[PDB]
Amino acid sequence: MRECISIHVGQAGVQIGNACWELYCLEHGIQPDGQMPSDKTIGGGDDSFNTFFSETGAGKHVPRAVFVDLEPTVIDEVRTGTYRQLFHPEQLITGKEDAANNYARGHYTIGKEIIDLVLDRIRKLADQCTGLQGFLVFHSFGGGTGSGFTSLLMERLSVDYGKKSKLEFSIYPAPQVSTAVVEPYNSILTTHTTLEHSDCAFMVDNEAIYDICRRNLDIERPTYTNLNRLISQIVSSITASLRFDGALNVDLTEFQTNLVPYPRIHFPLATYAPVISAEKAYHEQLSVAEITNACFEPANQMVKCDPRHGKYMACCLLYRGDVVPKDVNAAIATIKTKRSIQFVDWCPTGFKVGINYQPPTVVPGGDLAKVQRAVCMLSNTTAIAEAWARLDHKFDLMYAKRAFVHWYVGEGMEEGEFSEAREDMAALEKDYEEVGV
Amino acid sequence: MYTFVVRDENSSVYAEVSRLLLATGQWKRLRKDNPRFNLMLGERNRLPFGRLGHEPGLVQLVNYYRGADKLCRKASLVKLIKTSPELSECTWFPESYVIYPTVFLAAYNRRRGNVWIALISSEASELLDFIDEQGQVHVIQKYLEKPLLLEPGHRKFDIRSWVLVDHLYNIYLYREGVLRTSSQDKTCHLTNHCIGYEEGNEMFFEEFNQYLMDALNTTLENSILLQIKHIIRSCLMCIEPAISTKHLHYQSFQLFGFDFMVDEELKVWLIEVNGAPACAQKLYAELCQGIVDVAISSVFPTSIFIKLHH
Amino acid sequence: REIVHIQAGQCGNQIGAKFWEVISDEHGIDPTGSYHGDSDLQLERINVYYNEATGNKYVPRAILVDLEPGTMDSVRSGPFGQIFRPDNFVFGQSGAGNNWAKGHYTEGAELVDSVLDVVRKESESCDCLQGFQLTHSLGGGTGSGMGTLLISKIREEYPDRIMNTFSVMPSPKVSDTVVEPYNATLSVHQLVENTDETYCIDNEALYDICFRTLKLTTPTYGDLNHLVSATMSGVTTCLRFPGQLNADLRKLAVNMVPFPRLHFFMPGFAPLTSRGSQQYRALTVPELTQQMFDSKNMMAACDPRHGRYLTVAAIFRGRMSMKEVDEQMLNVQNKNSSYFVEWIPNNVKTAVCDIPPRGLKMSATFIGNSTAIQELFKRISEQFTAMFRRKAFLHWYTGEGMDEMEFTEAESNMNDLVSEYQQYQDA
Amino acid sequence: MEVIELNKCTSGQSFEVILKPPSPSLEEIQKKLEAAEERRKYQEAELLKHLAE
Ligand SMILES: Nc1nc2c(ncn2[C@@H]2O[C@H](COP(=O)(O)OP(=O)(O)OP(=O)(O)O)[C@@H](O)[C@H]2O)c(=O)[nH]1
Ligand SMILES: Nc1ncnc2c1ncn2[C@@H]1O[C@H](COP(=O)(O)OP(=O)(O)CP(=O)(O)O)[C@@H](O)[C@H]1O
Ligand SMILES: Nc1nc2c(ncn2[C@@H]2O[C@H](COP(=O)(O)OP(=O)(O)O)[C@@H](O)[C@H]2O)c(=O)[nH]1
Ligand SMILES: COc1ccc(N(C)c2nc(Cl)nc3ccsc23)cc1
Ligand SMILES: [Ca+2]
Ligand SMILES: [Mg+2]
Ligand SMILES: [Mg+2]
Repeated sequence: MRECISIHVGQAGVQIGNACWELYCLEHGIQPDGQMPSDKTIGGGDDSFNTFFSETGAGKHVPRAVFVDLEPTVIDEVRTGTYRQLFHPEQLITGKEDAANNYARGHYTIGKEIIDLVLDRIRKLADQCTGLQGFLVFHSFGGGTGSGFTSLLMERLSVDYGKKSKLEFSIYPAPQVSTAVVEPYNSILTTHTTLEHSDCAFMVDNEAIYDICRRNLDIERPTYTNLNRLISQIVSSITASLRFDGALNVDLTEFQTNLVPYPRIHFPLATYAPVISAEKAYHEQLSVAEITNACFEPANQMVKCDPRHGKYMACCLLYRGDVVPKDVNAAIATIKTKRSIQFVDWCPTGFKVGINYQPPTVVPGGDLAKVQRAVCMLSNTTAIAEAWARLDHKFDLMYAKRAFVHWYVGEGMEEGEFSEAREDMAALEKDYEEVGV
Repeated sequence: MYTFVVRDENSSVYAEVSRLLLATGQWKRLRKDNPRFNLMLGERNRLPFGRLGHEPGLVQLVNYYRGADKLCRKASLVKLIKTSPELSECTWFPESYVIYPTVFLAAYNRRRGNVWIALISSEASELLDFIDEQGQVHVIQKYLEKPLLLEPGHRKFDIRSWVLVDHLYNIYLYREGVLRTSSQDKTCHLTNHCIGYEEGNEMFFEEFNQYLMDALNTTLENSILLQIKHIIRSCLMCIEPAISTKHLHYQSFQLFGFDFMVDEELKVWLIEVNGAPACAQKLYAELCQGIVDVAISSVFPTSIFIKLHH
Repeated sequence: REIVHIQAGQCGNQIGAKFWEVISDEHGIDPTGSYHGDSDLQLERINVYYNEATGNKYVPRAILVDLEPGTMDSVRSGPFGQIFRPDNFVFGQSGAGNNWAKGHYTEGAELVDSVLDVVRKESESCDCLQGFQLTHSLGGGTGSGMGTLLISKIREEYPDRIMNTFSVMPSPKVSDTVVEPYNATLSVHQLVENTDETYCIDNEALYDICFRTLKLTTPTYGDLNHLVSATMSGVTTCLRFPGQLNADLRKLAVNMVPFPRLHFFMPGFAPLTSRGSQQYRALTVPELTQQMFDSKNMMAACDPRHGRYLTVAAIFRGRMSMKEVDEQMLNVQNKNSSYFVEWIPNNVKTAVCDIPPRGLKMSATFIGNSTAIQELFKRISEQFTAMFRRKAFLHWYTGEGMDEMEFTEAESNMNDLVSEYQQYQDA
Repeated sequence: MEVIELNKCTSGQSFEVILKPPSPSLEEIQKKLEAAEERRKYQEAELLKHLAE
């Protein structure tokens, strides 16, 4: 057993982190006080769930997590929330002045003041690890902290933990729930600086999550809470292989191996099904064939885009619940005939499949119905580059007039970093294009 | 009031569609780069499909199907016909091959008509050296050595059909077609009216049907058009799963030009599919007004179209 | 994240006093500083504007300034006048005689250190100071001349804090002296360099609204200030209450100001109401949306259709469908897209707060950064030059040591501001 | 369509299916962060110098 440390940065990262850790406790039978009745390994153990939880001599299971924000408002709710006893106080790090939606304020001005403290608190968790695998980093592209501080931390993690994998769960900006007009700037700045330091990044477009909540959960105007419970279900599907017994994606290194054959194209598309409202009195349970087929519907993807017009480089299906391999292959065979699934010719046309027999767990009183079987598909498709295209365009409109650039230059950033980051993105869109035509 | 943008100024068809939209007082034209449009009459190449359908509060529609180029380029169409089980390796497409200027050894099995096109020739080398002196990809295909020839004049022709596929993937064949007549011999073998009996070298269906009853004892409908409807339906049904926008966040429609050649057994063949066609001047008003009714007003609110049922 | 509030001169202290009356009522604070409040939304961010004192009293973080004691006596005599901290009254005796030069260079200079001492005391008790907000007029002497002197000195001592102002522009329709265009032009020159954000509160618009829309035949400064206090309450909503946004002055500045000098906002309000008379039909979200964007609701006398919105911030107050709010806000942009610059994507951001203002079940407040604001500065520039070309009334200023050259520089800077706003109206 | 690498345990199973085969240092970081602080300090020194005039 090798440990994983989760790092949650800024408002989006912290609030999503809370949703995930609440769901993790429910899945593993850990109560808000951190007690786990079924762990007979008291004070320790090299069990699968110990990848994400440490144990006290007193039997408390404590997340291997650190929450960092440049203002206290959001983490203060964790300090006084349902799971406050869960986290050690040193794990919740707070500033006083946030980044003001400004990547350069998070990365240079305010970030340089708190980076050493954060890395010492991280070092403290690493020191309780017998073999550290690496990090899971949650943040927004658009926030000043989520973008600017995260990229500073990713650089230092590469220096201080050279051999360790770093994965990202990243919130791509959507106008329906965005808070700043400069989110396109912060996104390109944090993608450019972070690209080399990340081995695998799962993007979640808030536009996709929002529509899924409206369409399938009948929420008139979703809140962050609605989005984050849905997002935490997807994150839980992705990390389940790290926390449970099994033979697929058992360490962070396997995520790169299975999903990222070329290093810069390391943004797998996540597709999740079925999403069913808790309000539906009568729901006909969906079969393996139906939930699998739903994995090829753009309406169920974490990023709206069209995989029929890209090429695949890898594809994993992560099932939870009443699923047997025969139903999966039967479902795949018919789906192959009926859908446009084109692989790059230098990769085999195939699916890596993981099945966990425990069906998805749902937060009591949430919006998701309990279902008998669910699946998260992770495909590395060039189609996800549509999202880069959209963002680079918005960036280009504002930057052509240098609108708002003075707020970044005023924090000590140079204008040249904008065009350098924008050039990197240009090479990225070109990489995806060469691989996809 | 609905809004739209025009990003291909060289389109006769959608220039008339713009004029029609404005004249209803219910459509206003925005600037090319304004993204708060309902309708995009897009450019012909590198049309930015990945930026459609991400405008909250706007239902967005575009006049092209992403991926329909596979049907509308010479060498991709051959690839599609020979590799798609729906269109077997197929009684209504002339035998075709792709060759690159930097494999079709059946003329030897011919052991004897061998006219082919890119451009036309009778000897393999005469053509092969023509593709290399240009530089890009060409395709060569059997010439129709006994076409149907109109009398008087002994002339040759091709049939254009316009087909409108709406956002719901209804296939609508415009009831008016046009024959392009002809009056190293490119003068009466390549039938492009770009390359004077009937005005401008265009015989419309009413005259052509009258011909088929007088000369042959049949109708346009039985002897040719059944075959055409079958071909259109087959081609568009084959690519439907790859290009449909039924569950997409933006919707597409598109107008196609199908080019057919009729032979002497009154037997139809597919030559080309044109993805940005023009119309005969006599028919612009009607067809463009049809594009508005069937493809645009049906999204943003007797018939000149034959719905091809699938 | 504490804000320090400063109100200066006659107009500054009168609209300042109304603002503290209005938001205290919204937060459940009475004239004694005690909280008899219904909801707890009222106290969650109360520290942005209030210091807490022993015995659970709430004291405004407010400093009252004037070179003349009269209108500050009336404030202290006023309803909530007992809530202000008495040490934070800083005043002289000689007045400013409606002369920017006296407020800025001779009378105001004598008193400005005492004010900065009070500013310092309030700042040193702040956990993390956001910055400052100043209420003042630009047409008098004290708010205009000494107010901009205070801004310049506050910037020297707190260069990394945000400076925000509510600046009342003079109008001949509501005018005290002929020299208002001089005082205003000298002040704008200061505001362009030394504030991050200023709400342009145009006495012309306030007068037109009272006369035309509110059918008040003879509007008083009391009628004008009812509009001002409603606008001030609305534009502060996201600083004072918890929401999906949790705004502060720096984030407002970052998201509203694409180029540093273009930081002058047209505020708007709906429904427009006169003091004392209440109407009993609430608006529909569709009605709120149309009225808040209507030129007849702008507090700066500019036609928005003569320019383009660079950025817009909108806040809806009251129990309503946020779905309907979102649809109506998307509707106005999609139907009027030409009036929003295409080079700032999604330049309209909406916030909602459950607590409505006093007397209304629903309201909408509008904050626009429009290139049409140039009309305001053009109007003032014409009135300035009409006198300045004959050097009329200058002796009031040269008598305090000022030079004509200083008038030429300030006029030239304000003309440049007009040019820069014109530059982006066509892009 | 070939199934391979099947692993079974009491919690689930995993396997693979082939439809078809193939056809900066701590010091450099310190330098950039401190450069940006110098640009900030310079611009603030220009502001105060101009306010001193
Ligand atoms: N899915 C999801 N997205 C969120 C959540 N919270 C914030 N976001 C997104 O994050 C973007 C802004 O970044 P934030 O993380 O909120 O800002 P920050 O990381 O705290 O950095 P600061 O600028 O200092 O506040 C917005 O566009 C939101 O869409 C959340 O709880 N769930
Ligand atoms: N296999 C074949 N047998 C006989 N005639 C043929 C033929 N293939 C093409 N032709 C004729 O020769 C012409 C060659 O022109 P081509 O088909 O390349 O033009 P096009 O149809 O691409 C022009 P547009 O896009 O304006 O319709 C055809 O239009 C047709 O009249
Ligand atoms: N809206 C409004 N404007 C005012 C009020 N009092 C003064 N003004 C304006 O301010 C200008 C006079 O400046 P004033 O503030 O009285 O001089 P000061 O005492 O030196 O600050 C006039 O042009 C008025 O239009 C008020 O109560 N409300
Ligand atoms: C143009 O995009 C934006 C404009 C403004 C903002 N911010 C920071 C606001 N700050 C305050 Cl105090 N109130 C409001 C009310 C609505 S937005 C807003 C955010 C984005
Ligand atoms: Ca154990
Ligand atoms: Mg935050
Ligand atoms: Mg006065």
